[PDB]
Amino acid sequence: AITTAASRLGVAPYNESRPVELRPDFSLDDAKMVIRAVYRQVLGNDYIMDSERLKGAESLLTNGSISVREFVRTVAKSELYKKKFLYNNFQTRVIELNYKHLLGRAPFSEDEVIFHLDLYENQGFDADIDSYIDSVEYQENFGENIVPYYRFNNQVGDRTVGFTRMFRLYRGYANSDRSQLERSSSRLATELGQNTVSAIVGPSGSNAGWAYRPSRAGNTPAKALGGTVPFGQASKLFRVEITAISAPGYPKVRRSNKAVIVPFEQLNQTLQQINRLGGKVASITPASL
Amino acid sequence: MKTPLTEAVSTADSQGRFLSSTELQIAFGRLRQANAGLQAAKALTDNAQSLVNGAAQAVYNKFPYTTQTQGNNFAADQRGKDKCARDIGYYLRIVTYCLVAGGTGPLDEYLIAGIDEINRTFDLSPSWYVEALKYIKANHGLSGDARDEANSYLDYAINALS
Amino acid sequence: MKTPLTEAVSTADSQGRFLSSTELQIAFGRLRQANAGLQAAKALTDNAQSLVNGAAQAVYNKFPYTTQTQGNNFAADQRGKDKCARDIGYYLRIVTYCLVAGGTGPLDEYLIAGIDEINRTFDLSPSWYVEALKYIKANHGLSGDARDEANSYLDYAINALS
Amino acid sequence: MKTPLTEAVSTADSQGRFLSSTELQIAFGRLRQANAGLQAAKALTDNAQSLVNGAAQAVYNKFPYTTQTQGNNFAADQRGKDKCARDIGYYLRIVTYCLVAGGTGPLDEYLIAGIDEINRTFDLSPSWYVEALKYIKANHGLSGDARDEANSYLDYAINALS
Amino acid sequence: MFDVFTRVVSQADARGEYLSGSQLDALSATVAEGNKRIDSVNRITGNASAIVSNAARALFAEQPQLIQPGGNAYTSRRMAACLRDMEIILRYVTYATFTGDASVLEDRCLNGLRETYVALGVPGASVAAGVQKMKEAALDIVNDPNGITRGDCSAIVAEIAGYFDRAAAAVA
Amino acid sequence: MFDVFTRVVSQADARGEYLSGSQLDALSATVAEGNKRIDSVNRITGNASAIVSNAARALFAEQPQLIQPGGNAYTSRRMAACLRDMEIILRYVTYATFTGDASVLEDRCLNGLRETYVALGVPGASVAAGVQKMKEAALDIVNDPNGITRGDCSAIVAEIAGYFDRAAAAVA
Amino acid sequence: MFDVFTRVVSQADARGEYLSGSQLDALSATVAEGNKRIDSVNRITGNASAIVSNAARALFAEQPQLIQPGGNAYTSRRMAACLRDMEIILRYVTYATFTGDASVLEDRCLNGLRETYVALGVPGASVAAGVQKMKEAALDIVNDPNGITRGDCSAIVAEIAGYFDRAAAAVA
Amino acid sequence: TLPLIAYAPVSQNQRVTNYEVSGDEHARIFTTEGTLSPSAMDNLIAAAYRQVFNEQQMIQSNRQIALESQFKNQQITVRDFIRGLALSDSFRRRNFEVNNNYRFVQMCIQRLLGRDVYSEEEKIAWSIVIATKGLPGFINELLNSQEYLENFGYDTVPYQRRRILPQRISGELPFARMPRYGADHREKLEAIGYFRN
Ligand SMILES: *[C@H](C)[C@H]1/C(=C/c2[nH]c(/C=C3N=C(/C=C4\NC(=O)C(CC)=C4C)C(C)=C\3CCC(=O)O)c(CCC(=O)O)c2C)NC(=O)[C@@H]1C
Ligand SMILES: *[C@H](C)[C@H]1/C(=C/c2[nH]c(/C=C3N=C(/C=C4\NC(=O)C(CC)=C4C)C(C)=C\3CCC(=O)O)c(CCC(=O)O)c2C)NC(=O)[C@@H]1C
Ligand SMILES: *[C@H](C)[C@H]1/C(=C/c2[nH]c(/C=C3N=C(/C=C4\NC(=O)C(CC)=C4C)C(C)=C\3CCC(=O)O)c(CCC(=O)O)c2C)NC(=O)[C@@H]1C
Ligand SMILES: CCC1=C(C)/C(=C/C2=NC(=C\c3[nH]c(/C=C4\NC(=O)[C@H](C)[C@H]4CC)c(C)c3CCC(=O)O)/C(CCC(=O)O)=C2C)NC1=O
Ligand SMILES: CCC1=C(C)/C(=C/C2=NC(=C\c3[nH]c(/C=C4\NC(=O)[C@H](C)[C@H]4CC)c(C)c3CCC(=O)O)/C(CCC(=O)O)=C2C)NC1=O
Ligand SMILES: CCC1=C(C)/C(=C/C2=NC(=C\c3[nH]c(/C=C4\NC(=O)[C@H](C)[C@H]4CC)c(C)c3CCC(=O)O)/C(CCC(=O)O)=C2C)NC1=O
Ligand SMILES: CCC1=C(C)/C(=C/C2=NC(=C\c3[nH]c(/C=C4\NC(=O)[C@H](C)[C@H]4CC)c(C)c3CCC(=O)O)/C(CCC(=O)O)=C2C)NC1=O
Ligand SMILES: CCC1=C(C)/C(=C/C2=NC(=C\c3[nH]c(/C=C4\NC(=O)[C@H](C)[C@H]4CC)c(C)c3CCC(=O)O)/C(CCC(=O)O)=C2C)NC1=O
Ligand SMILES: CCC1=C(C)/C(=C/C2=NC(=C\c3[nH]c(/C=C4\NC(=O)[C@H](C)[C@H]4CC)c(C)c3CCC(=O)O)/C(CCC(=O)O)=C2C)NC1=O
Ligand SMILES: CCC1=C(C)/C(=C/C2=NC(=C\c3[nH]c(/C=C4\NC(=O)[C@H](C)[C@H]4CC)c(C)c3CCC(=O)O)/C(CCC(=O)O)=C2C)NC1=O
Repeated sequence: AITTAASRLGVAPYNESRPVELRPDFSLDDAKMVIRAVYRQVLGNDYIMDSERLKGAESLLTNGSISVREFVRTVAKSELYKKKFLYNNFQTRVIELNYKHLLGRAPFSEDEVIFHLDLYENQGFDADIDSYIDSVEYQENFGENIVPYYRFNNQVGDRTVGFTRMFRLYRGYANSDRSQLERSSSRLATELGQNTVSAIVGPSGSNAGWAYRPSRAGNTPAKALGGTVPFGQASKLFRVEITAISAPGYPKVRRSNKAVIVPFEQLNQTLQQINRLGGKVASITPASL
Repeated sequence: MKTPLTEAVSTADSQGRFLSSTELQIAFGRLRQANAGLQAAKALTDNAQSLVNGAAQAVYNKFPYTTQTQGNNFAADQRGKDKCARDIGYYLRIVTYCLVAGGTGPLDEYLIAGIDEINRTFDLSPSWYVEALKYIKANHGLSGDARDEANSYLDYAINALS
Repeated sequence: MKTPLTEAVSTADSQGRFLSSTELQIAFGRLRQANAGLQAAKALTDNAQSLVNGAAQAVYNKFPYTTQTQGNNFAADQRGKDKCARDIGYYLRIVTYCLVAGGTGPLDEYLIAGIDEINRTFDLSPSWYVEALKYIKANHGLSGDARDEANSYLDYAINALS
Repeated sequence: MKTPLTEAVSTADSQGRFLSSTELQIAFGRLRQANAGLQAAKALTDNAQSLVNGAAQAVYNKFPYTTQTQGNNFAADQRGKDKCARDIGYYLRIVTYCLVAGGTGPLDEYLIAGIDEINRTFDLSPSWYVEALKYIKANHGLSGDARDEANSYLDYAINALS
Repeated sequence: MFDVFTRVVSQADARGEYLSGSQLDALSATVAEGNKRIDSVNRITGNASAIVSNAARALFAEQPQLIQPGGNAYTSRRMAACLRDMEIILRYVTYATFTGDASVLEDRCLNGLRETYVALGVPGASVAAGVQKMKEAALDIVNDPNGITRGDCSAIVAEIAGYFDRAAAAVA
Repeated sequence: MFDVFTRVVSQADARGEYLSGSQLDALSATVAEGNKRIDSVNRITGNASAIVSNAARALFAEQPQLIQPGGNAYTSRRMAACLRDMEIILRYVTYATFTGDASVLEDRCLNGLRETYVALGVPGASVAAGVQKMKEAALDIVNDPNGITRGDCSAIVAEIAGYFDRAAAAVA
Repeated sequence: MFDVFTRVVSQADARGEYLSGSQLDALSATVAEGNKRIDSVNRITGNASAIVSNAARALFAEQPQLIQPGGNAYTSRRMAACLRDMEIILRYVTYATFTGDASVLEDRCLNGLRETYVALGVPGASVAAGVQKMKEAALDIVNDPNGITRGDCSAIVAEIAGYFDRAAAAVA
Repeated sequence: TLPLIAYAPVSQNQRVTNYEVSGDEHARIFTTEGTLSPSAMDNLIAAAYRQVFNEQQMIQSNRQIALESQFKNQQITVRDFIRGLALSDSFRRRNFEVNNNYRFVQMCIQRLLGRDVYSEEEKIAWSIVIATKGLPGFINELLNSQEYLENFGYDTVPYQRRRILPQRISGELPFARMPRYGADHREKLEAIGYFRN
């Protein structure tokens, strides 16, 4: 599991939280807790007012007229889910949102986006939502009676790209998917088309450099192609991701977030210049071998 | 790590409501048994070295083949005996952590969850650690409130290994 | 690329200033000779096939060793003649691009940067391409505003190859 | 000083290359604007004394406190009125210099550089000179290309002060 | 998360030793402090709606730019979200008071709250002023001598104030 | 960067083809519209300080929660940076209008600007609103018939509106 | 740097006076032969490589000790630097021709070049001879009657000759 | 090591605040902070070559091919590319081997910090930085110097700073004028047998 970095990455409130399962002869507070867990997960921790509470699907779940899987399906078919996530977003953003909500994980490969977008355009949003719900992964993870939940831990049949893209999608326990730095932009278009992985930046509070997002162009690549040769005498190279540089000003600082590859011997100086600048280090990744 | 305070907060957060009178009683039970848990943890801290050595010798007496045949998983040499003393010290220290915390949370997050892969991968019999925890059960010398709380963590570590 | 509009904007951006009347006059000269550049580019586009064939024949007339000696870099076979016609078509198409654009930027991004390593790696003499550009100078048929604008790019590629 | 010609050279110098057709089009726009700029500067030189006196009187009209409050920075006495008339004379003369040059370079290297700390350590409001330039923009009487290219300098100094 | 016991447990396990006598006596002093701690939790829980409503009234009284048409707290949805934010920050402050360690507050309440407030355009200084007002109300209500047995409670008041300060500092 | 000519040149080179007669006619129409383009650039440049000042005044009038203390345009340094940001975005809109293509605006201004604003906590929705105020000011000044020869200039106005919409969409 | 306009502007600002009618008429005359100025710049720019190569070839024909082993131009690197010096001097003569003033030539090319060639051991008389050979090559190329509109161009030819003589006198 | 011996600053134009509009005689910012075309990246690389190696050593043999390729891919910043130009073999042989430490300190201060040396004392102070830490140690000291940063930072090609004042035809002599070697290496090449007739 995730133990040491759980507090930093926000995994710990989901580490001590067990999956919510409705028993076959369930109590009323069990149905209410399934309702609350579904409204937190499927609607992505958005604030839900009483006007949009979806009383019909709640009432069908409360007497067992529908299951938890059918309740998740109903609240994903609803106009509230569509106006939260579908109508004002790119289709890749919608696909990764449905993956985070209904399956609790980030999309793995480009082929999943291909399948879901082709099925949406071929058969619409409801058909696509049904495909997330009627997936083998949904049954081996949640089935019929368990509310979907975020799956940060390693399971059978996952991919390690999904672990990094999960924190590209999950931005903290105090956070909703609509309330993130890319306001409507899909976070995995350049990560799934290029099949690349950006470094995991944790949420706010625990991580001072929480606000690093990469630009659409002019980004330093992750691996140092070249090694120590442009830097003279060096041993190891590290990509430092730096957030919120504002001490010199606009002529000097054009971009708040800067990613640079620096050696060991320049590491102290680089760290010192970040501190002097007032910048925040998001992550440091070993760029060379 | 689960604890009456942390599980109370996690539960009331799962319902998303303020701490009602239930969680106040939860922390009152925590207060009424936390002093006995701290006293038991202090007694185990003072008697820990003798307890670990005696538990290791109890395992070596109940399972003498661990001290005779060669192998990485056995205590026939000084390295294996040091590993066994370190393991029994880990078990006893996590029991003291559970006494301080007031629940099996240190056991769950540090020793219980995952010990099956430890026992299968490194060919370690859980009956050795069960006999060790039975030695701490029979020789910790606590009484009353401290005895029953400490025996709960020793049984739970025994119950997970069995 | 290097055109008056792009260079004026890049200069004003480097000095961190708005577009003064200097940059307005830069765009004024761009508008003044842009129509002549466009119609020169159209005349070269319509006469491009005859210009490339005549330039290839003029290079083979000045340099007959390309059409009689064996080698990858020579035009003795039909493949080498197709390569030379493709090269002269590349040169003429980038000349039309420069006539449309208003500066040597299409040459600097598509032809000038890296032609020395190609000419020394694939054993291509730049004097062949110089002679092809001299034929394009002598046979483009443009007059007045179009001729001086076209021959500026013809001579810019000539001085880059020489 | 900033001027199409000088700017074209500076670009070719920083890239270390000859003056391409981009630079020649920059010179062409300078040439087509220069006659209008010279006639505009001739008209402003002819109308200079009346425009300076009218602009100073318009500043005194909109800001009468400069003509009634005692102080070094104000025009209550004759020396302040002389300094003000010299200031609008400097403004109009450097505008004519920008007209002749064809860029904002005379304003940049003669007046815009360091006008802010001049206005704050001598306690001069820039809005006085803004209203003077509004009078020059309203009463210069030019038409066509001479009007717009003269106004581009007047609003350049207006945007520099404001 | 961690409470006051499991924080010391996790530190000792990361260091790999048994707890010394000073840590056990500090935890015994925490146990003696626990009745006043539970009184503080009960008082803030019992006056939570009054604390949230009065702090909202004071915040939108001295910062009226938030409720102005176009402000962040304008519209029933954004105001209801702001009131629920105040309620949840107060709830996690009571959670941190209950545990005796603030780990629930950074791990759940402030875990991405600044990202939320930056992304939505929520003025985090206004939220910090609101958390300041809830701190003032909660410390006035906990330290109220009426209807309770007398005794010094400056430690739990300073601890609640520290929880409120680190809640307000994470969004400001 | 690219201008209106080198965009078509780069597309033709990616095709590896000479420019067709439709492209030459479209670029000749661009040359015909070029005088109106230069007039639009000159008018926005000559009224740049008025556009930035009036747009900032109207922005912090309809959104007064940013100049109040604790706001993002509060303090002289922050407010000077906000006015400078408005001037910079307007300057790059004039650059994109001058080139006839939004390559310089997207690559030297809009690239990483949303990332910069969310890293600094700058509310990009408010910057987008200020960009719309500079939009309405600039399209009102450009479409002014006074002091210029009357003619149809709706394509240049729509192109400036497109650059302003690109600037507004790239900050939030 | 100055041009033919900004130079006269500089003496006018030194005297603090507006330009007279005669100065504006002289500047209008410079605008009138500006087309032949642009032709001269275009012809030297187009034949720059030929001018540099032919003048270097003739200079090392008349002065064989430069290409003899041990000479200042005796390597591939030193010959490349000497041809680069020719290209640079020709480039600055074209810059002075473009401006109509040798302020850029005296500023960025000529001032301090004599001490540079003394400190290197470059023979400045040989560089002056090569610059002179570039003068006859460039003046024969500029005065070519073929492929250009015919007219009197003795003023711009004399100006180029003056720039070349000033470049040769700065190194001799 | 040892702390640099103190040297007094001599008044130069870069020391005072620049009250100018950039305009004509401003050195153009060659920066990678804005996204560039490959042509603009090529002119930026040529500007770095012109600053470090001057115009003369812009030959194909002195082009750092892998350094250019890594710089295009943004593997390195502009400051690291300037370091790689200073650590280049051609730079070391042409400029460093033909000079003593004093004139090489003057050359590197002019071509990296963009300003002249204050006096002989600054050349003396950084020449022992050369003599102990090598050329890489010295270049690294100059490139980590706050001066280099507050002026050019990480993503700008260095340029001569404040060479010419506003409304002045002439200012300070350009840095391009300085030769690979001084008169001492000139007369040493004359003594070994070169340059005679
Ligand atoms: C057709 C003229 C050109 C072309 C197209 C092409 N597109 C793709 C792939 C994708 N296109 C999209 C676009 C959208 N996603 C959305 O949500 C929306 C709005 C709702 C749109 C418009 C996406 C997401 C993809 C990725 C999924 C996929 O691969 O199908 C491809 C295949 C990508 C590949 O190269 O493997 C192609 C070929 N290709 C052309 O040559 C024409 C210029
Ligand atoms: C104005 C309507 C809003 C506002 C602005 C504000 N901006 C900053 C700071 C910065 N802005 C930039 C932007 C750019 N970098 C680029 O390269 C370009 C285009 C070339 C742009 C436009 C940058 C880099 C900074 C930081 C560096 C600097 O200080 O200049 C601030 C200051 C924030 C701070 O000091 O931390 C402010 C206040 N603020 C508002 O409230 C308005 C919505
Ligand atoms: C030829 C076999 C194929 C091909 C090649 C091609 N490569 C590039 C660009 C780059 N190549 C590299 C690789 C390296 N740079 C280094 O320093 C090192 C080790 C020291 C390596 C391995 C890099 C970094 C680049 C980008 C930087 C640069 O341009 O120099 C291109 C250019 C792509 C473009 O459009 O920009 C090309 C064409 N292309 C083919 O088609 C062949 C299969
Ligand atoms: C499908 C391919 C795949 C891989 C490879 C993978 C790696 C992987 N290793 C993890 C954890 C881990 N990995 C280690 C490993 C080690 N610690 C050490 O000290 C040793 C150097 C080392 C053993 C060689 C540890 C200790 C953790 C848990 C970290 C934690 O507690 O937070 C996790 C966190 C998720 C989880 O544990 O459930 C992942 C995803 N996940 C995948 O899906
Ligand atoms: C882990 C516990 C937890 C926290 C802390 C939390 C915060 C939180 N506050 C939110 C919104 C919000 N919060 C506010 C709050 C305010 N606006 C103001 O002007 C005031 C200064 C302030 C109130 C004092 C507003 C207005 C929104 C809505 C923003 C919008 O939809 O546009 C949202 C967005 C989703 C939603 O609207 O439900 C979250 C997730 N959510 C949580 O589950
Ligand atoms: C645009 C959607 C929208 C609505 C509807 C809205 C209502 C609204 N009304 C409020 C207060 C209030 N509303 C009243 C209204 C009344 N008192 C009376 O005696 C009358 C009978 C009655 C009028 C019909 C009063 C007295 C308050 C102040 C409450 C307080 O400060 O405690 C408040 C509290 C915040 C504040 O003081 O502004 C909100 C949010 N806000 C919104 O953004
Ligand atoms: C389930 C609901 C419930 C609660 C919450 C509860 C709390 C509680 N608080 C107590 C004591 C106390 N409570 C306080 C608290 C304070 N004294 C002050 O003057 C301050 C105003 C204030 C801090 C907020 C003190 C000083 C004691 C006595 C010391 C102690 O017992 O720890 C006691 C000991 C019995 C007594 O003397 O009353 C209990 C049982 N009992 C219950 O049944
Ligand atoms: C260096 C300073 C300078 C500038 C900027 C300049 C621009 C300029 N704009 C022109 C035309 C024009 N300008 C416009 C523009 C417009 N018409 C409208 O009614 C709209 C309000 C507005 C769009 C903003 C039009 C329609 C023409 C005539 C069509 C054309 O020439 O393209 C002309 C042609 C000559 C004329 O008829 O005036 C010039 C020279 N000349 C100079 O010397
Ligand atoms: C932009 C104005 C400007 C110019 C033009 C200039 C000239 C100049 N010529 C140089 C070298 C040279 N210059 C020459 C030129 C010649 N050698 C001969 O024998 C011929 C007489 C002549 C060819 C016409 C040579 C051969 C060198 C190479 C010296 C060497 O590197 O050993 C150098 C030093 C090379 C270096 O530092 O790498 C400079 C600075 N400096 C400036 O600031
Ligand atoms: C962008 C490329 C470009 C250039 C460079 C260019 C130059 C150019 N030179 C011109 C004239 C001219 N050029 C010359 C030049 C000369 N006459 C001679 O017999 C001498 C050999 C020679 C001096 C080198 C003369 C005399 C005129 C006519 C007078 C004048 O227009 O100034 C003209 C006026 C139109 C014409 O009659 O041809 C143009 C446009 N036009 C373009 O599109």
